[PDB]
Formats: sequence, C-alpha cells, structure tokens
Amino acid sequence: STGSATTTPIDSLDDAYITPVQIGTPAQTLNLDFDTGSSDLWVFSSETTASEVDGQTIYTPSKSTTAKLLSGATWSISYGDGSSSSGDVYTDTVSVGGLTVTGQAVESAKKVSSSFTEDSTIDGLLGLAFSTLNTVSPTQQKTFFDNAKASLDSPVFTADLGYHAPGTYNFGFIDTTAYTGSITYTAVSTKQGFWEWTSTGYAVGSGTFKSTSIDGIADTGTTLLYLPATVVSAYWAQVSGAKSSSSVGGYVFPCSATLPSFTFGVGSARIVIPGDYIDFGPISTGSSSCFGGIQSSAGIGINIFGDVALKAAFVVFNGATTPTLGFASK
Repeated sequence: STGSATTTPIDSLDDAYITPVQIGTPAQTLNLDFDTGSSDLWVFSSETTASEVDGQTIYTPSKSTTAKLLSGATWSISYGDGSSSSGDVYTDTVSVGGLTVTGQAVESAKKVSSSFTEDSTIDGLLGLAFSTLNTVSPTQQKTFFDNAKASLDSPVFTADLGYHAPGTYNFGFIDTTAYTGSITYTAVSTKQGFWEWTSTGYAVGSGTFKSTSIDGIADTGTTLLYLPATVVSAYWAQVSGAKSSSSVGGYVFPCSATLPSFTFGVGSARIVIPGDYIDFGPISTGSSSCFGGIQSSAGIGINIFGDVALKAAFVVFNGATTPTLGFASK
C-alpha cells in the first residue's frame, strides 16, 4: 500500500504545516502537525477542557463506531518549546492520504498548554519519530508509520515541505518526479529515538564550505534551524546589523537586509537553503527588526534540522531494519 497527502503551511511564515487525517468511522477529519521529532498521535477532543479549546476541530470518540477506549492508558508529553498536553487513549482507524491503519492509538487530550489552545489551525500532532519515544503508559504504543510499515510497498515515508506553499507527505514510495539529481543517503542513530544524523559541514552564501561534523535531528515539527553557536555566529556575521538579542530570544536582523543562503552537507552532497527561507519577519507587528530562521542550539542540547532546512530538500525517512535518511535537492 501507499498514501499521499498534501501538507499546508499554517500561516504566511511557514511556522508549521498541517496535513489532513481521517480518524474514526464515519471519518472525522482533523488537521495534524506531522512531527518527525516525536512519537505520539494526539488530538483535541470532546474530552479536552473546554476553556482550552479555541477554534480547533475535535475528535469525538463516542461518534466513531470503531473507537475503543484503551483501558487504563494515559499519556503526557512535553515538547522542546515548553508546550505540553496529556490525556487518555483510544484505538481507532486512522487514514492519511489513502493509507489506512486499523487499531491506531489515538491519544485524546484532556489538557493542552496555552500555545496549543492559541493555535486554532493545529488540531493535534502525528508523531513520526521512533516508537521508543511514545509516552503512553503503562503500555507504550506504536506510531502511525510503525503500524503501517509492513503493509507499505517500501518501508519509507518522505517529506517534501514547501516554502510559502503546500507540499507533500508520501508513505510507502519515493516520487522520483519530486526532486532533482540523486538522493544522498546518510546513516541514522536511533539511540535517542530521533532521526539523528551527522551533517558533513556548511557554507554561508557564496563562501567556502567548512567540513565539520554536525550531529542533529531531522525534525519536521520544529520551525527553525538550530545549530552550534559557532556556525550560527558565522552566518549572522554576514548580515549587516544582525545581532543576538536576549530580550527577543535569538538572532534578529534589519528587515531591510538581503539574507545570504546557507548550505549544509549530506555526505558529499550539498543542500542550499535560500536566504529568503531564513526570514521570519518582524519580531512584533510593525517592527523593522526581523527574526532569524537560523538560531543557536546552545542550551537545547541537540542540533535540530527543522523546517527551514528540510523544506529546501526532498527528504526520505527510510524505516528499513537499519534506518537511514536521504536528502535530494528539488
């Protein structure tokens, strides 16, 4: 089997991407944030504290003839940006772009933190990291991809995120028309539960390539590119007036600037992030200070190849017995 679904930016800055997901019978369609940095499929629901729902579409398990309460199961997750959610668990039928999993754990939120409430466009998350990170207790549950894997034509999914435009998540096949040149594959460590890999280096604009190993995670659920302070400083030093602002919480730059590109290495291959992808707009409405899309990972504890990086590529998440990651230009 295969599946193919369009993923759409939630706003004009590509702060996140939503993909429609069918849950239950009859189908209830929710727009979920596909997140290769976590492993829980959780949804706003009829059980979510009413004051914490503000415009989201909810899953109502009592209206699904295939929903079954997973007795005694609870979940609770905290994300790297400080947000969180928790609740109980159903199993139900879940379909993505024509690909159907029966018996998928659908984690129903009883509580969500303010950042989730405040984002009316995201109805929940669909985790695509390794199932070892799944938070369901006392019986850990599998991701949608893990459940689908054996049925797929090939045990892969691909992320093709757009810049200020829709893109695609495919399951079970590689669309050879969706990228240019070849796909370069690189080793993955699953030791921390992530799609963790090592970039071979970077360049800033038309500058020379610096060969240096950068361990980090391919994370569709993180907006920005978080890299070591040395790398980030080298980037922003090429933008007149750019500075790290403690009050704002990262590098800012004059909105009048033209940003240089940023290149990262995948083996001997190179992915070029155009400068415009690194612009996250005014820090506050009407400001002429703009927020940067490349930020320091210092104090996160891990480097994160988030959407800023991934959207410059066609990305293969290869879930073979030994997982690997592939990157192509597009």
